[PDB]
Amino acid sequence: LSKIEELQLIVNDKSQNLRRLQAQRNE
Amino acid sequence: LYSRYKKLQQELEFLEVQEEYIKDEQKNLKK
Amino acid sequence: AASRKMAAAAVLSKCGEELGRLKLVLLELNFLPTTGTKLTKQQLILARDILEIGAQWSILRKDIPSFERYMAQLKCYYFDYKEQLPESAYMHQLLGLNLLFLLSQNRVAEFHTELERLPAKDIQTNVYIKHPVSLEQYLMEGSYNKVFLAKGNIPAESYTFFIDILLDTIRDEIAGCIEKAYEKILFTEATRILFFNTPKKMTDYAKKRGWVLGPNNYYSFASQQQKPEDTTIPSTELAKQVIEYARQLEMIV
Amino acid sequence: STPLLPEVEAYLQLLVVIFMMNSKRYKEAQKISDDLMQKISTQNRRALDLVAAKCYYYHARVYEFLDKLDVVRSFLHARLRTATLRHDADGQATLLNLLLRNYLHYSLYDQAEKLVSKSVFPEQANNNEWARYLYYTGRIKAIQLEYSEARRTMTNALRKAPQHTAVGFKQTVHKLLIVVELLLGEIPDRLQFRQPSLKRSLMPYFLLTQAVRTGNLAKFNQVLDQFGEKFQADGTYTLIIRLRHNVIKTGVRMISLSYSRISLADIAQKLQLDSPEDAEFIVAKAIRDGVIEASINHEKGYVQSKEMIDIYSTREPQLAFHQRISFCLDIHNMSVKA
Amino acid sequence: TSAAGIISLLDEDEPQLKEFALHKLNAVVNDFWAEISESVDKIEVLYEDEGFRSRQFAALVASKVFYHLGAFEESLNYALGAGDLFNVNDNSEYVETIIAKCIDHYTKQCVENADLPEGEKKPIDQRLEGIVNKMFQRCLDDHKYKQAIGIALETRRLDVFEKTILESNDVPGMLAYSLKLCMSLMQNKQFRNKVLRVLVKIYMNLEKPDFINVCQCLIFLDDPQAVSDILEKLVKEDNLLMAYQICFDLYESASQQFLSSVIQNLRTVGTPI
Repeated sequence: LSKIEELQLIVNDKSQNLRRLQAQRNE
Repeated sequence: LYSRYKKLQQELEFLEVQEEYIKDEQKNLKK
Repeated sequence: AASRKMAAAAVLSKCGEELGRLKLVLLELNFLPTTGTKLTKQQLILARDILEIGAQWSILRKDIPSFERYMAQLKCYYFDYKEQLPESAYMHQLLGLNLLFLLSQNRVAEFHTELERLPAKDIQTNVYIKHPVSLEQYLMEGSYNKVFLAKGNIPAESYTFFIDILLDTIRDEIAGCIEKAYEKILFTEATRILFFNTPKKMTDYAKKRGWVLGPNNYYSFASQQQKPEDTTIPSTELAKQVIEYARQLEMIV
Repeated sequence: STPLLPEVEAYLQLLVVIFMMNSKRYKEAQKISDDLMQKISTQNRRALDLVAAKCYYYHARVYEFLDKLDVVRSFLHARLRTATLRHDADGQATLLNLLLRNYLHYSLYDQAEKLVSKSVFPEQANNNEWARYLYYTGRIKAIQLEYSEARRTMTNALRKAPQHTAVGFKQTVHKLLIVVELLLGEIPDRLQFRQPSLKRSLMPYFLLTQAVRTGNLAKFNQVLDQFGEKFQADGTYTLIIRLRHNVIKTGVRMISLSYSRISLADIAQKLQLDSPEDAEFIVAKAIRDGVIEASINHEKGYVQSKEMIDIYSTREPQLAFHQRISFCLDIHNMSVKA
Repeated sequence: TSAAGIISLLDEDEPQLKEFALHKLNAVVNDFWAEISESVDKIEVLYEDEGFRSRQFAALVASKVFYHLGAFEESLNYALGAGDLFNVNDNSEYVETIIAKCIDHYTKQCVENADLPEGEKKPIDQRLEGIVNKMFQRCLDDHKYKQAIGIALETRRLDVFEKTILESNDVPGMLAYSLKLCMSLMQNKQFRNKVLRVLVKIYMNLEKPDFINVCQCLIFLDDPQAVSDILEKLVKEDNLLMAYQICFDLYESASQQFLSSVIQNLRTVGTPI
């Protein structure tokens, strides 16, 4: 059961980095 | 539930491609 | 069944055999791990007696590897982590004998873990516990004289086995001091210091170390620095400075 | 999220109320807690936004005094499993702190070694969110006798947490902090000490610290007899024994003069006060050790030693510069981070 | 309590003693694990030995402790040796985690296996394959098609896939799904084409999957022979409608060369009827 959930966590985490890192680029 | 799994995978790959590019962009801009 | 018959035989060759037969009987009983620090009366009590006898006879046979298995087994009868209520006269003696064994092995930590385990001031106060605790204090200090004693409850039982181990450690520590302190000394002074009676064993140790002797003992030492490498001899620094400067500018190393 | 939060909060309010309004003792409210604890059990992975420590927490504090409610271990052990490790991490980390405490107070610090090993496994939290973790962690290391390590962790604990419940928490940490100075054998200034903790409480630690700074045994014994109680209260007893060694060790160090010969006799007169007549033996240990170093003749009744005027002429400042630059540099990188 | 007394009994040599101790140990694992984790290595020495007959039981216990430590992969390895003390449908978290991870192990191998003859690789674990056979059966009892095809694609084994396809009216819905998936998930040709090829064999057995679907696979694979043969039976049967459906498809989609081979075969046979 656990596999789809674990997969789901990692995407959540990566996006917050990318938003941040992106935000430095526009500036 | 385990049918879901491929669908999620698609999202992940997309991001890693985008992510790296941003680093590169930073370097270029400096110069 | 066996236990009473065992006590009578000991007042020793034959006992050591009987242990193996005793063991068989413990296997039928299902409360070998079960403890609680309460008296469930001939469940826990019966198991307790059987273990104590075997332990006390492990000491008299002088068989140390078996001693540890019995001690580990016996230990949970006494406290769970804490709480005491089914006590023994023997419970003191064994705890003390283990504290001493723990000393000879050279484990300071095992001495402390125990203090965390069994807290209060009843621990320090009783005479039986006191022989190890006094000896532990003396060991730290490097007070060789304080250590040498033959009286107590504990010197009666199995401390005899320990005394040799304890001496060797002190004598190694005294030889290393004497080379640093003294570059020359008289032979006789050295014979007293080692606190061995006969000159001869004290001669044996000296040849073993490999010293030249005479009516005097000879020793020589002296060191050098700021010429053999240091972080302040520059070659080694250059490698060290590369990392410092690299951190500083970004690298990062 | 919006419906979830009132239901839990009602439960939470239910618990506040039962203490000395539906109890009169701290073992009667408990009956009521236990049936309510079911709720936590019921939803597994249907939540992660929760707090679920409180019920078990109220039960649990009471076991720390010296009472028998050791049942609770079993309960915390199950919970660490319910959270996968890969799922519901921040809540698991809080639980681990409460289990670690329970263990610390009573016996075997060894089971903590393992807890630490667990602690560093993939988490979505940080173990520095509640400083209390550091405090427990410090005692462990203290026993093992890394005075430095315990110092770091405790001091980090003091940062970014007291300015409210500074009352109780600063006092516990502060008492251990002082002890660690004594254990390390390097004891700082008397001015500093006053302002930490409650002033009344500060006083027994201060008497002890002063005695150790003088480096005289007899005073150390007299004060210690009075203050059996503190060590007992705290649940760290082992310290009482350990400190004894330290006085003697400071005392030889204290007495460092200068000259290519100091008479042995001279050292022995000062030393007479510390110990009856076990003097030379102690000294020998000390020299051998390398904390100080010397040559002794009992034959000519003199101790000969090395002279130093060559400080700042060898690497000891080199290590210092390197260590000092580093502290400034981390914060300089950090300011930029923002 | 201390785990130590009990743990010691195993270090002693007397096989009855061990077996007695072992029965105590399997129960007490969850409470004690932290203390037990130091001692794991000796427990393993006993498992390795064939001069001790309770080898399967020991494996099961060791593995539980590694789960509690957090090394799943290692726990599995001992677990395959336990063999028959592995059980499915007990409705635990322990069981769920490991069956899941098994699909992953098979995946780990398939890549490697693709570059070598395809089916199975020279190093395989029979024991590992067996857990997977059991998983299928598990899932068949529920009678879910959407789940069924997901696993089959994903574990990258053709043989599973074949078995799964049952019934008639649900199957056009299911095949449409599989087709989009294989394209959209795989940008790996070797595998991706293989599944379409397996699917062709499936198609002929029905009266249709879809007349259009039969044409589309030909256009992807580019096999001029295959079109020819399918077409030719249609002439004989006198299916005008079936025949006309073929020809508008191929004209629009395909290239001049593809078309030429197909007309050559048609023109010899006659006008389609």
